[PDB]
Amino acid sequence: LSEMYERDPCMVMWWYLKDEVNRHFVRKLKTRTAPLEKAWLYEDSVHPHAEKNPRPLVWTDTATMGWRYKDPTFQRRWSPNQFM
Amino acid sequence: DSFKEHYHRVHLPRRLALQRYIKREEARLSRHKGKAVAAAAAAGVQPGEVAYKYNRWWVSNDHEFVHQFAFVEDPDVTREKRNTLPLVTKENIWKEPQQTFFLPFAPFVRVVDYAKDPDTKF
Amino acid sequence: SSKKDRTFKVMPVPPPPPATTAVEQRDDFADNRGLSATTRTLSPTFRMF
Amino acid sequence: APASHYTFANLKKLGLCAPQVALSRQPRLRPHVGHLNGLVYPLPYYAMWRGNHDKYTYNQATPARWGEGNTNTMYHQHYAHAKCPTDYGRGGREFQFLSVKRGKLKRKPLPTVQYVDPNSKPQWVFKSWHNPLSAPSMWEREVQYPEHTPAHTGAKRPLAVVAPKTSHKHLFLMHMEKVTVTVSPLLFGYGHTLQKAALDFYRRGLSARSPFPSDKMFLYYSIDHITPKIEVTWLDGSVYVPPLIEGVKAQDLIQMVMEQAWLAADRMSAEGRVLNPIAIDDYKWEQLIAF
Amino acid sequence: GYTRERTNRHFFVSRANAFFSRLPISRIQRALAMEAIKKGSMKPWKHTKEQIIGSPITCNFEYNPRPVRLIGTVMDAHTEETSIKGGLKVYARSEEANMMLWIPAGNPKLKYEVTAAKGSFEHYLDERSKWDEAWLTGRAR
Amino acid sequence: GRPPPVMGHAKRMRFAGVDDNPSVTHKPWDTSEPLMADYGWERGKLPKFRARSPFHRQQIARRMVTELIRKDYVIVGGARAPALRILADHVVELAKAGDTDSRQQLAYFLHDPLMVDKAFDEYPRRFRDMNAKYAMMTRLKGRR
Amino acid sequence: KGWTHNPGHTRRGGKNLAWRPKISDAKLSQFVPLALVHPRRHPNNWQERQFNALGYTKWPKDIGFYNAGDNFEVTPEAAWRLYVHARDEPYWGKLHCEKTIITLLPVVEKAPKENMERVLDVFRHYLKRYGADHYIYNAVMQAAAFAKNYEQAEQLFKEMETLGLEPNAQSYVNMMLAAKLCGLPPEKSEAYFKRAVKDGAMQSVMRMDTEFRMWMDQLDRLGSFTASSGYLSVNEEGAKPMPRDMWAIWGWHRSESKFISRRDLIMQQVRARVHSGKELVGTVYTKTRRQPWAKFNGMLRHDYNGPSYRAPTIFPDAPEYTNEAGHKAF
Amino acid sequence: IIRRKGSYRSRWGNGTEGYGAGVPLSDQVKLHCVDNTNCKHVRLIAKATAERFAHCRVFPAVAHRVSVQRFKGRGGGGEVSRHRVKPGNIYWVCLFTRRQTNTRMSGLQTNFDRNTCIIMNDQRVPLGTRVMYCAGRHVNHKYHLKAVVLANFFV
Amino acid sequence: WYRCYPSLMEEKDRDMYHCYYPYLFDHGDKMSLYPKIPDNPREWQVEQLQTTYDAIREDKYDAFVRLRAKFPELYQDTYAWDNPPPFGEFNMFYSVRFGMIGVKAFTCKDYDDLGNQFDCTAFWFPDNQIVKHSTRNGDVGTDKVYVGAMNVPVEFHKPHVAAFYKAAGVPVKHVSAGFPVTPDAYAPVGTKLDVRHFKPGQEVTITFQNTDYGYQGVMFRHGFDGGYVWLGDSKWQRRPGCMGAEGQKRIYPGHRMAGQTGASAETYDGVPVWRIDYKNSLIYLPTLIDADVGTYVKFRDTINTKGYTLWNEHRGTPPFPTFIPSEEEDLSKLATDEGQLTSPPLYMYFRDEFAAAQLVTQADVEDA
Amino acid sequence: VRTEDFFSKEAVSHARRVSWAPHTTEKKVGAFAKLSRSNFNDPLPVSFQSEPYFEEEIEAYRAHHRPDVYVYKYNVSPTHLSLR
Amino acid sequence: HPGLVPRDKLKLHCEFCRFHWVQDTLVVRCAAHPKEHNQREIWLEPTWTWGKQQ
RNA sequence: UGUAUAUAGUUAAAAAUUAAUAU
Ligand SMILES: [Zn+2]
Repeated sequence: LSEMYERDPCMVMWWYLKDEVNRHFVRKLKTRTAPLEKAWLYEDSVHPHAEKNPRPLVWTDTATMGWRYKDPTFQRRWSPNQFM
Repeated sequence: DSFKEHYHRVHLPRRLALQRYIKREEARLSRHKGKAVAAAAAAGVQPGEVAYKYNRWWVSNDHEFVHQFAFVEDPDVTREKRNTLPLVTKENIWKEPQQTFFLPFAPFVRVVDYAKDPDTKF
Repeated sequence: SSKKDRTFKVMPVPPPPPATTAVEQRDDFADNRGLSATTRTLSPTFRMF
Repeated sequence: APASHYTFANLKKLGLCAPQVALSRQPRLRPHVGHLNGLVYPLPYYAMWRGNHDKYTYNQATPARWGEGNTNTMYHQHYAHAKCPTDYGRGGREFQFLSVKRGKLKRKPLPTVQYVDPNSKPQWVFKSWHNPLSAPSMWEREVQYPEHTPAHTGAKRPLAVVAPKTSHKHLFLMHMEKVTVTVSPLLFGYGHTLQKAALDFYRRGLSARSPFPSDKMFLYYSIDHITPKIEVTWLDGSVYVPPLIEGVKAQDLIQMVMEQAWLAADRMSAEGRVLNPIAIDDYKWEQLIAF
Repeated sequence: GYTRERTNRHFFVSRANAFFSRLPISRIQRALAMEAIKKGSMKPWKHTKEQIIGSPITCNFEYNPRPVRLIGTVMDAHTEETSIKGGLKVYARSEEANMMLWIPAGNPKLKYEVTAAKGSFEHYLDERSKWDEAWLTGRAR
Repeated sequence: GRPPPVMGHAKRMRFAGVDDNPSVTHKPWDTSEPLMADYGWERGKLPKFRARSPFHRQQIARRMVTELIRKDYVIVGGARAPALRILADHVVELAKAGDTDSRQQLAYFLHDPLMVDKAFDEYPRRFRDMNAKYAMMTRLKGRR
Repeated sequence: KGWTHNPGHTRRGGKNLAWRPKISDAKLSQFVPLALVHPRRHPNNWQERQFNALGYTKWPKDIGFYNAGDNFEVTPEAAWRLYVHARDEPYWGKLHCEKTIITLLPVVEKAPKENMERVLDVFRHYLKRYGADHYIYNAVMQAAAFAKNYEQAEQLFKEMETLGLEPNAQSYVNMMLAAKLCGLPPEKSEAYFKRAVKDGAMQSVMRMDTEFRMWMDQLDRLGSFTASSGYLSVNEEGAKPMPRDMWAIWGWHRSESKFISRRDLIMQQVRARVHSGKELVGTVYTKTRRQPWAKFNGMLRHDYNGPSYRAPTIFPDAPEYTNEAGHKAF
Repeated sequence: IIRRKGSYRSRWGNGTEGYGAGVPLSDQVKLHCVDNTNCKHVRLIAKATAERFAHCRVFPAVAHRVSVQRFKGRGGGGEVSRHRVKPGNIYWVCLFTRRQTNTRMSGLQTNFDRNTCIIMNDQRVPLGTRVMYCAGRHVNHKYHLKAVVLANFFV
Repeated sequence: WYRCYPSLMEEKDRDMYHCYYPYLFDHGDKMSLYPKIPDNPREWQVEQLQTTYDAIREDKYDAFVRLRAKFPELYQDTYAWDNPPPFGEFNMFYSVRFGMIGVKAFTCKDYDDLGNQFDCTAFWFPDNQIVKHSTRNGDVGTDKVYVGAMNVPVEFHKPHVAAFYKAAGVPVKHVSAGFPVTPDAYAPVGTKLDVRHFKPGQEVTITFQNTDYGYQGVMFRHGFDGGYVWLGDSKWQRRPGCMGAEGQKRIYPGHRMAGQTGASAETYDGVPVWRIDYKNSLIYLPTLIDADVGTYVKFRDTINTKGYTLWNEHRGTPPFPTFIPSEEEDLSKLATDEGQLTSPPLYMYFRDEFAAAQLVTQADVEDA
Repeated sequence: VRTEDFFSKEAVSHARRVSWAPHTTEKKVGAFAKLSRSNFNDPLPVSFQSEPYFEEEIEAYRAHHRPDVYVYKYNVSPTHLSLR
Repeated sequence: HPGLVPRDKLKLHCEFCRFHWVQDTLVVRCAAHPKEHNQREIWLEPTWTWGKQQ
């Protein structure tokens, strides 16, 4: 992830949006990307969008816990499943 | 179109619009510093400038000389090329044939004073 | 095996407002307080009878 | 004023041969022949360590360990005083063997010497590698001004700058001439006090281990509640009392007076006192660790 | 994955054979071969016959020991004019060996002076059979 | 490099320059030769129209020349035309020269003797002042 | 069944030189940053969790506030209100009292009359508890200098000898500073510095004429609070109730951290205030050689889930929480 | 086994086409030795997987068998002054010339009548006294010449 | 690629105790040996000795700037510390001149003073002129100079093409290509380049369209073996072998295959220059290129040859912007006798024989 | 002919080196050119692989028994300033 | 350096044989007998990842 | 030559002879 950060820090962020937009909208290729091209990644604060007046995002992180790394391609094969 | 190819076919005209912005703003900062005071911090000294770095000759952790090369092309000098005519070339350059067979470097202490700055190797 | 569940999971709760009541505004599983602590903005206009 | 390259005749004499930059079968090292996509500069190898590409180059953020790209806005007791927060550069393997920028150059002028009156001609003391670290001509100023010469004390040259930093076991007579240790047994104390810290220093000095001349140390019982004093006199007669800070003990005083012994023997060597050979070498300099 | 393998831009596909009459190609090769008969590397030739055989005395200034001097019996005359080709293909029968070797005729170290009046359609056949008998009985059988 | 980049033999293509290079092989790149059985898509060869054999192709080169001389027009088809017009500029290059070497070098080539009796009489009178391009290749419109 | 025309293991696909450089991982691994610091690994959720997870407290601005340099300070007139309250306490040691005076300086230079009795009441009381020392003398002398009452600095200095106390190495600087900022020329500070060199209380390694300059050129870098030249002439403070970076360091390594849990700050102040039978004290050798590189380097249990959760040290605070002003900058 | 790869770019050709021309003389090519020895060299088979001058006898030390023609005629005692090659021995022969057009970087391309060699010992010390043939300029390298003392003159 | 990796210097340790010269901290206004002491004194961390005069630094730096003036002969190369190279002037490691379009014209064999034969292809530089100067958004390192060639009737170009040259003011040029230059290597639109822009000893890089070979099979396109002649092989004299392995099912991209065999943009990287007929605008290279006569071939410079710059001090310095012949000089007067330039000896020793080291003199021939 | 490396280090920092000009027996003109006839040694033991970090060292006489001379919560020395 | 299969097997054979945190792996490094008595705890390579060495 | 019973190590020449850009 750091060797990817040398190349472009914005790509480290774009890789993860793709993983949350492809968390439901994988089905058809038009809705797989059309959201992705709605966010604007900037490795620093200066950005051309004062003319759009981006309203701040009143949001505090919910999970104080850390991020586990779960392999894409991890298969759960049985769930807790009341019928056991 | 792949993933990484996508991110650029989306962000290629999004970085250009970003840097072309700063320059377009760089002209704005270049204005309100005309009537303003000599220079603030303002990301350096805040003309469109590049300060010089006397810190470029290093001896690395392995004890070997590492020089940083920094070239600062002047936007006013380059346009002063694309208008004027270059001078007639000196005849001692072209009428002379460039040597083919660059020969290896020979070590040498400079003069009768053994300064020489390699620290050694014997 | 089975299809992956691609539904829309609900999002986690926002943080409650700071306490500044001293009424034990912090307590979560108490009889008095409904779970949601949403004293947002022109809520005083929503004066109920 | 020599020639930095061998000549053909010079190269031919030894029996060697001229290196081909030509149609030779050899590699003719030129990586970047197909990889570097864009204008490639005649600096030979400025894009190899990156991976022999020129790809990304536009991002300013890079994974930075201590003292690298954006670390400049954190206080690291080393890189705080060892790198100007401006020149911090890119990541490790993304080093800048060549950085090309656009804009008008501003070459700020060099700094000048502080507390040095202009044109004041200084006497020059020349140092070099040759001097073994034992040499007094090694640990002191190189350019000796009349400004940095203490005259209230007799000094022929500004005092030393750097001092060896090593732990001293024993109180060997480096250059002292008389080490007196005054206490007042009228003062009393159980447990670790200054009374105990100074009196073991007497034992630790009078020890059969320390090469200190046992007959040159003088105990002195006082009366008027004199806090335990430790007074060392050097060959020039300038007495020195190591301050007995509370919590001190033997190995500190044996360390204080011995460490100061190199400074004080330096000041004696500055006034013009000839110095003697010292037997012990607390600073290991002629030693190598063997097994 | 895939690859172009054929570049047909206007810069690569276009050909200057049209505009080539601007250049006097051979009248350069004349003068090009004229600056080599002046340096002494080559001496003019105008001969179609009268050169099918002769008697060159080759002086390949090979730095190996010393210059090699081989009496020879030219049998090519590759080019028929002072141009760059040259090509004598002298037989040269060194002492016991038979070595059909052909001089490029422009080389400064590989010099040779042929003499006419022996350019006989006989003396040529004299050596051809000499090299035809040498060729055949040299296969190591 | 020192040897040619593509060694002694390789067929470039139709529509390819000569790219002269030091080689042992012999290439004409010129076709001033009259009544020649050098059919091919190279430079020194006239276009090889299709036929069963370089012999039978030569047999088609006979009855299509002896029928252009017999009656001054022949409606010839395809790659025979660019291959014939160069044989009409050769017959006149054979009929102009005149010497009894040529009049046979056409007698060997024409199926009938009266033609070689004609070609040498009208053509020196006809083309006494024209020095090249004796055959006009005008294309009819309706493809066969 | 041998002799391939194509020798070597040049792989097929992995050729991009940006995401797979042809560099042996033996020589490429030495760049993998195993001490990677800037793309920080501590989110903002924790910055407050790890605050309270030390036992630290959040005070309102008037009591104190982590300043622009993330160094907790006490606000004057909130310092004196401590000394009003805890002067009788048994655990209000010697240097506690003088530290009160030093905090009363950025007001005794601004309120030279209403706060010059607090200094003396700290003075007058300090002598009643502890006989008489230099701490209180160097401090109150420094306080009298900032009050621009130079005559009081002289009136304090001559009592050091009157009490036998040899004027400390500072007791000259407290005076040198006074004779300067009170509008008096040199030779009233010079004659003081030249006293110090002879008595050896101060040490000058240079010709005595230039050290005194290097002294004053630090004593005008430190210009008075009411002037506008120097560092003290700056009044801007970073108002912060908690430091913006709770894991900042003041050494070289993460285990040389800056903010230490109360329950370890105490077991530190213990060892620095007891016998030192392992590490020598008062010497530039420092036997305990710093090697914060050869120490442990790996994410623990508390580098992933973040700091533990200890309930904030917070007051039911019956006093009315009234907000009834905006106070700032002393 | 120096190979090439017929690809209109790598191609041996035939000689007669510049330096590094072609045909490095594969394993067994029945050379015609010319030392003053028992080797009567109507045959001396080659056994090393290459041979040439551009391929540079300088480096390889090409082992060669002796598919003997083994004498013109000899006689005496059972064991004699050893110059008389046994019918099957192996020797690092030294190739002199070729029947193939060997272009050099001077454009001179020599074609000899018979491709010959001189038997040499295991230690490159020529097993022969004199030499009854010429030898291209690929000799004079210190590799063999220091033992190939200029038995005669070159071409 | 070992011996190609330059000296490795980690960024984390390019600090004060490394700098080969006195390390200089800038304060925004002036350089100074010491770190900037932040004015808000609260901003100082505790226990961080904010240095204002360090007798160890100041004296090591006193010995530098003084001794450079005292003994200048020795410290001459240390003057690039404070006297940086100005812009222009052909910086050795920086400047990159453009290249000139060319035409393959013929081939000739040429020999040195030594008997080294070079198959020389002679390129004609018909009419090379700057047609337009480019950039990319005015960025750095993205500056390209375009060079015309072969003055041509305005008809032979399509009207949309010729309408460009007519706009630029240059006479319409048959062909034009874009060379990357460093901005200090510009010229005015309308500069007529001349062949002497190259130096007889240079090493040029040529790019052209190597001669088309049609649709050649695999035993020609690449080197494939295959097929005994009379030893079986029903129909397999030239067909490729096994495409995939067995179970990949997915013929691996690049196997190579049959193909169109070479009408592509080829490149020779470091071919040196042999002669220059600056009266004929001919430039002779000691090589054979595989292109039809008339193949427009563009000539850059070879940039670095064996880890060493091409245009360095010891080995020739180029006519920097481009060679502009003097005003007294013209070519209509002189002849091919005088218009000829030649090169140094490319090969050290006559190459038919070996180097003087391997060839042995009679002294050892008389081994005894 | 020890360790064929032969100019393998050629490097000593401005720090951690000592000074610049030696000479063997002769003088240039300066009327005082008795410098060294110096030696050519190895740099300080293994350069920075052992100790990548160094703490700031004051002049010796400023180092030993560094006196505590403060102004309002800052330590003013004849050369150093620091927030105690 | 023989990976002492568990951490607990580590023993300091020589006086100069001490412990060291070589990148999260407790190892034994000795100046004397430099590789002869060296021991290194078994653990993942210093630069592992989550897909390569779990 | 270092080293010790023989003797290393950067390199260079030569050799295995060939060059490679989709909008
Ligand atoms: Zn051990």
